[PDB]
Amino acid sequence: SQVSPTRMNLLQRRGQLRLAQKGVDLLKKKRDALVAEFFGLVREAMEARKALDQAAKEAYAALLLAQAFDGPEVVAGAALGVPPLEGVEAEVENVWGSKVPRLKATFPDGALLSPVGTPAYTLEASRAFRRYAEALIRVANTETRLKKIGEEIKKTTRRVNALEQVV
Amino acid sequence: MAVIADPETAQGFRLAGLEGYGASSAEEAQSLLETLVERGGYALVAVDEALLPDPERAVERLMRGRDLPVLLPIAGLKEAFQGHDVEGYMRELVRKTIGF
Amino acid sequence: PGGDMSEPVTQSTLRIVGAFWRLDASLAFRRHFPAINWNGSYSLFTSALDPWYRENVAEDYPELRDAISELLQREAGLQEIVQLVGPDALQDAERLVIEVGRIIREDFLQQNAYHEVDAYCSMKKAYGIMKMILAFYKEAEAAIKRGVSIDEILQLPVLERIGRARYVSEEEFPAYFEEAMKEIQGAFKAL
Amino acid sequence: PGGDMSEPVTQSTLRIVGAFWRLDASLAFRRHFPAINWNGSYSLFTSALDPWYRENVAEDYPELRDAISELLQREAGLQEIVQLVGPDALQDAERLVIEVGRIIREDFLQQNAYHEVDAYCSMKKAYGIMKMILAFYKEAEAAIKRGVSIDEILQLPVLERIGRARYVSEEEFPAYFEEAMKEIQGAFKAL
Amino acid sequence: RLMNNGVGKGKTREDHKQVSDQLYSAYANGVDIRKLVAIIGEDALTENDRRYLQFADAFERFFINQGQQNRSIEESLQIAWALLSMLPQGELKRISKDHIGKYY
Repeated sequence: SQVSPTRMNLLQRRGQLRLAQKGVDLLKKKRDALVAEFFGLVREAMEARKALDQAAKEAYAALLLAQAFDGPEVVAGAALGVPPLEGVEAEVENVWGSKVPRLKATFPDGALLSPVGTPAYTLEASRAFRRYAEALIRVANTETRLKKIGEEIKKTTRRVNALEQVV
Repeated sequence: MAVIADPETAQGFRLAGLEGYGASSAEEAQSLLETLVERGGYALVAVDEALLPDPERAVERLMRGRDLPVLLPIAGLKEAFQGHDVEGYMRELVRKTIGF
Repeated sequence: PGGDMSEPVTQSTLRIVGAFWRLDASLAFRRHFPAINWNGSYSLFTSALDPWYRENVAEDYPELRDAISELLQREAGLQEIVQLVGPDALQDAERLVIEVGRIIREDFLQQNAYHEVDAYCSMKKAYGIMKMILAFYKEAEAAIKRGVSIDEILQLPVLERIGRARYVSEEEFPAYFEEAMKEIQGAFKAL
Repeated sequence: PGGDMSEPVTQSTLRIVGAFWRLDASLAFRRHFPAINWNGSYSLFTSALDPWYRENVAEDYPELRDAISELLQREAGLQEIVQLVGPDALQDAERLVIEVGRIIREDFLQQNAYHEVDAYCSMKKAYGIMKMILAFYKEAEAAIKRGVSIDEILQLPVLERIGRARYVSEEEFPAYFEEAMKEIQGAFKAL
Repeated sequence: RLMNNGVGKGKTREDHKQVSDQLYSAYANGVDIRKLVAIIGEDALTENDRRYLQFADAFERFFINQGQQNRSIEESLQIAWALLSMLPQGELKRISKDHIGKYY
């Protein structure tokens, strides 16, 4: 098109250059903290998956005793008495960078009414599946935050590269 | 509030809330996953690793910026879980945003 | 001859003068008059007049003037990061500083030479407006520390009160200012 | 006046001169004396001087020199992103390259000009030091290829043995060199 | 340029140049993390960064701002050491321990 007028804009261009360099060397210092948090989160993810595997093996073992001692009225109560419950929680805690929707999840567990002389092996199976649900909640809690902070890392790195290469 | 796995464990999930929809109707599970997110009234859909639940290209295509149930690979079965930790570690690391 | 302060007359007329009121072009395109650039100008007399101010206007008028200048020329630095990133990735105190700076810039440094009563503002009236702005900023800082949100802090109608507080005449100001001051002090601890 | 190699004086001196030695200040701030930036310097008297090297130093001197230059090039190209995730989350080959580059630029490329017996490194002495460093790199890659840890490599005593190489006199160096190569090749199989 | 030729034992004191180096480093650190804080928040900082921020602020408000005083060299060095005390040892990565001992 047309370069701006050709004097007293030189001082302004040098000022803009100084500001762009300050911006690059500030974005770098922000990405440093982003990584210093990402590593702790990828550390916690391992323990989360560990507990999930533990509860999985537990409930799978305690469930195959309902295989051998298969209970007709037991699995009928598994059909008769069962609340389909929606603990659909969308709690948001931290918004890193700009406004970033974080998704938390809590567990509203029912009561599971049962007669007076109720117990059997299916009760232990159901409690094992409840612990299984707790661990599943933990994992689905952590992985979202991890992917969010990763996307933040990638965004800031793209900004740094675009600036320092094009502008 | 949902799962996609073999029927013996699907009914196991059904045992205490959290309806399970067995994999005997979708081994690829794309159809059942799409139907479950269509009904949408769920908080998460833990998909078994029958073939792969990782390519959520079309899933996030149908969502396109939604606070919908969170896709989460759960497991394939229980016979060995020794290296699955570092498997998830490497895969979640290199294939997601942060390089290498 | 082009607006540039590098002409021989524009340079030789420095180094010999006292104040220097550099006018800016963009402020004059926005129809923001007067278009006095608040960071290229300067004054050299502002240190021998303080006895006269203390004698004839107020007692902490130098301190109020210092606070106003410091707030402006600290908000400038934050505005740099604003233009770099965007005025939403900032914290709450930072956005409060930006918004107080804008309230100052549009309610205390603007003056229309064609109004009926906003064409001759005296020293007591200017000092009154400065007092109101400083008190509002102080209480808003306290409330932001408490935890209330900046959107509510901005929707507080004392904003528009102390904004239009400049179209008053010079007779009812000693009472208008008292009423608005007490109203601010009340309404910013009500919530 | 500023330090930019684009003014007329420098633009002519370059393309009139041969070698060019880029003394830098950051390298001095990191205590790396002498401070000569190998990523910016360059020379043109290598090709037509090789024959003297073959006939008076040794027969593989060019290839040793080129291998060292490639080592440094790769160390820098890697250092490009090391500091991001810290020098611990890299595969063993990468950390080996980095440690070897540190050995190079901290015990061959650095000369305490105030010492008594370390101010004049002869050609044979420089050749010996390069030979030892490349031998250690070859044996460390031979170990890593089998699957030894990346912690015995760094805790060995041959590292210190070659670290005290340059501080030795110019009379005992042939014997020191023979013993050092024998000892490296020996002690790099037991672990 | 001619500073290192005018400070040292027999002229003013021993810790002069090292104190200057350390003050320079700490002030640069603080002046960077101030903008960092403005962008990120005091939520995601570390303790060392909090302490460097407070040091930088106190340096601007106590060491530069002096008015019409006549500070001798001993008084200036005392103020400098008092200001440097606000940091933990092991962060003073440029001073010698035989000096850190008698002062701080």
